[PDB]
Amino acid sequence: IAHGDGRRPNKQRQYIVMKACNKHHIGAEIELAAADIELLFAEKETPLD
Amino acid sequence: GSGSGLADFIPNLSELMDTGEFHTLLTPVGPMVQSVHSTFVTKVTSAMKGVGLARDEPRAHVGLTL
Repeated sequence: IAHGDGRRPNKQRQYIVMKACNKHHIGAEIELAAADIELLFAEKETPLD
Repeated sequence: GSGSGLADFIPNLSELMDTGEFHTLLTPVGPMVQSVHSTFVTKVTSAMKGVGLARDEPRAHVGLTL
């Protein structure tokens, strides 16, 4: 906004802003027993099995 | 016993310790898996090269006990 005092005039301006992503990583660890993974494949035998 | 139940098999226990040959005569084999025991003779199945499968408990692994 210009005005009538002794101040210098104002040229038009311009702004340039640079933004960037930030990577994030997540990891969870599961253990599974070897007998558990095995007997999911071994055959049905008896009602207690 | 007092120790002479085993030392009668090796009559060289005094002399293998002097010259130092006793470490050359042992070969480490590995942990037990199964022992089927009789009166005069005991059968022993041990494990080399990895984790031996347990006999009596299924789906199980015999670890080494020290």
